Amino acid sequence: APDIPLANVKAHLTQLSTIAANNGGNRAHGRPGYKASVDYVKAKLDAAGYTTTLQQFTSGGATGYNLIANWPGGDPNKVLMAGAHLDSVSSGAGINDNGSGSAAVLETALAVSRAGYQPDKHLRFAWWGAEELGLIGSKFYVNNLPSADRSKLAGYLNFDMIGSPNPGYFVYDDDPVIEKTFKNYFAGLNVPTEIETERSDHAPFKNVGVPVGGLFTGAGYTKSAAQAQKWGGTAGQAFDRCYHSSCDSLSNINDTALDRNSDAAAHAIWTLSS
Ligand SMILES: N[C@@H](Cc1ccccc1)C(=O)O
Ligand SMILES: [Ca+2]
Ligand SMILES: [Zn+2]
Ligand SMILES: [Zn+2]
Repeated sequence: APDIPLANVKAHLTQLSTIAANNGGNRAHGRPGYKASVDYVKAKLDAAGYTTTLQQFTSGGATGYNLIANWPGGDPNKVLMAGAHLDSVSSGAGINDNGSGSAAVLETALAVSRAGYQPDKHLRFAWWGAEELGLIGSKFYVNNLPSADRSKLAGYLNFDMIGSPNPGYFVYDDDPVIEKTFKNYFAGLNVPTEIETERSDHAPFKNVGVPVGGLFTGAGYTKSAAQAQKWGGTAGQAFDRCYHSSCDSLSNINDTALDRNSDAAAHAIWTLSS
């Protein structure tokens, strides 16, 4: 797999930050900053060669959207998916929650085209709407995917909050093959990981039997003395002191965590697709 350029990931975050500022300060469901975020991401994918779909739904009397991007080619009976919710709460720009995951997934999709990659399994990426309303967008996708298509899914990988300022490195403990793939990449960096325990878009896929996995750097919980010894940072302070706040801005990101988790995402996607 290729190394994902950290500066490219940060540049997508800067574009989302400007979008929030030009649309009343947020990127929330039912507000213009969310559809403006969808338009930015979709334009990059269309230019790279992806076949995109805008999936519309209604929640709370307002129109919502999920963006689906399919890379032409691959075995139609074995599909590998990766995703991230693209909405924020209405209090701020939601840069770590969840511009971080949205940006790592987009840059991985652009890296596939730049490398001229032809995976054995068909690749499909997704950016979810209305996750903050209770996983509304991802539930709409699973509820409307015919069972013949559900059986063709080899796995779903989720990235929701991967750039926390006082980070922990958590790996979901779900499907064994997916978990081992993420854990092995971190072992190669000599960075220890812990099981994710501290409610995201992988839930509706997991509940219908699709194998799932993912990465997380922590939210409102407090980092312990032992976690600070293995990862650095500040014991006694939250992993993210700006969770769901107006301060979840461009300054609310730890560059090392964003870089490692973006690189790990690309490693897992290459490994599990060929
Ligand atoms: N899904 C939560 C954050 C979270 C991510 C991953 C695991 C648990 C929680 C949110 O949108 O705030
Ligand atoms: Ca990198
Ligand atoms: Zn989130
Ligand atoms: Zn959230």
